[PDB]
Amino acid sequence: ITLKESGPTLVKPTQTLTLTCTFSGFSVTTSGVGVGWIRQPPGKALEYLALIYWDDDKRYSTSLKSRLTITKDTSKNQVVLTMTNMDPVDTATYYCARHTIPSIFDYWGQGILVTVS
Amino acid sequence: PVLTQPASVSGSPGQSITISCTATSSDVGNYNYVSWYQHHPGKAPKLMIYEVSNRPSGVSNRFSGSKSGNTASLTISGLQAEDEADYYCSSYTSSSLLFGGGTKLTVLG
Amino acid sequence: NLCPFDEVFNATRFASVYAWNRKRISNCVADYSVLYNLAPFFTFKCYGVSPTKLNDLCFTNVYADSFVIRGDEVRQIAPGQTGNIADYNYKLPDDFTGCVIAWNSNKLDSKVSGNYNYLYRLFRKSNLKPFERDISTEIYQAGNKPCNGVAGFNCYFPLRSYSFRPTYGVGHQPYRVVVLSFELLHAPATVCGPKKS
Ligand SMILES: *[C@@H]1O[C@H](CO)[C@@H](O)[C@H](O)[C@H]1NC(C)=O
Repeated sequence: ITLKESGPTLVKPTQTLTLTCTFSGFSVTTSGVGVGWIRQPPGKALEYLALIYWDDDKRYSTSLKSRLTITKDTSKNQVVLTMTNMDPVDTATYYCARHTIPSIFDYWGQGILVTVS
Repeated sequence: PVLTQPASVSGSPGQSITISCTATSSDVGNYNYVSWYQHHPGKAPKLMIYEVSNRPSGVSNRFSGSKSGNTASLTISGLQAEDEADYYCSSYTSSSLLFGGGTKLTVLG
Repeated sequence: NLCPFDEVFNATRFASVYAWNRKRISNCVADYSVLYNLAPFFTFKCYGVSPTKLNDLCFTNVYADSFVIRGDEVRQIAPGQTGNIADYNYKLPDDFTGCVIAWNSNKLDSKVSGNYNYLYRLFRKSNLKPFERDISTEIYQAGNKPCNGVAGFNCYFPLRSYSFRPTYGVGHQPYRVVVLSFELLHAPATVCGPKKS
C-alpha cells in the first residue's frame, strides 16, 4: 500500500493550487474506502481539507468548502485536489492518505511541501 | 468542538506515561472512533491506535488506550528513547472530522 | 455444488428498504455453518424452525430478501409487528416460516457527513400485504386538492433518506437485514443440508 504526491512546489498569491495523488496496492472502488487530504502548516496541528469516496461522494472542511474541489480517476488511480485564491498564509505540507471508518486515516504518504510567494 | 491535549509530556526511560485527549463538546456523539498518530519530523504520520483501543499490525504492545467519560487516553509503557514524536488524536464530529492540538513527547536520558 | 450464500451476505451493495431485493436459491447444498462469523451477529431468530436444526432439513423454495434499515427498526421485521417499515416498506405474513438475520454495518454504510443513499417510504394510502414491494415515486396527496406534483401544502414526496453517521449511538446506526424464507412441506425438495446418502 503506497501513496505518492506530486505537483507544483512553488505557488504565488491569488493563483490556484493543484495537487495530484497517485496510489497503488489497492483499489478505491470498494465499500467503506476513500481518499482524503490533510495539510500541516509549520508548527501547527493537522488540518482536514477534503475527502472523496468510492462512489464519488465528496466532502470538504466546513471552513474551506467554498475553495476546495476534489475529483478522482479510477482508470489510472489518480486523486486530484484543487484550491483557489491562494493566500500567503496557506503555506503547509500536504498529505494524501487512505480513508476508512474504524480508522480515520492510514497509510499516509510522505507529503509535499508547498510555499506561496 | 475542539479536541484538547497537553502541550508536552515528559518521563524517564522505562516508565509509563499517559497522553490525554479530551472532548469539549457533545458534537462528537458516541466518541467511539478515536485515533492516535505518531508523527516523526520528516516522516509520514503513523497510525498507532484506532477505535479507542485497537492496534494495527506492526505496532508494539507497549501502545494501548481506553476511554473514561468523554476523554480518551493513550498509554505508552516501557518508554523508549525512540518514542520521541508529536502525538495527535483524531475523532469525528457532526459534519466533519477533527485533529487535536498535538502533544510533544520528550524522553529523558 | 455448494450453495452461494456468499453473494447474499457478503455483497458490496445492499438495496434500500423501500425497494428490497430478492433472489431465488435452488439446486444447491446449503450449509448454515458458514454464516455465523459475519459479525458479533446481533440478531438471529427463526420462526417454525430451530436455528440449530437447519443442517438436517431439506427445503422446496428458499428466498433471500435483503435491505438496510436503522437498528431500532430491526424489531419491526417479524410476524404481527407494526410501525412504519412493517406497514409501508416490508411486510411479513402472520404464518411466516423462515429465519431473520441482521448485523451492525456502521463501518461499511456510514459516512463522515451522512450517507443519504438509503431511502425508505414514509407516506402511502394503504398498508402493504405480505411480501409486496412499492416502487412508485408518485407524489402523495394528503389534502383535498390535486397538487399535481407540486410539493406544497398537504402534498408530500413519499420517500426520505436515513442519513447515517459514525457519531450516532446504537439504534440510529445502519443494520443489514437478510430474511431467508422457507417452504417446508410434502412437495419435492431441492435445497438440502450437507448429509451423506
Ligand atoms: C464473508 O467473508 C468473510 C471473510 O472472508 C468470511 O469469513 C465469511 O464466512 C463470508 N460470508 C459468507 C456467507 O461466506
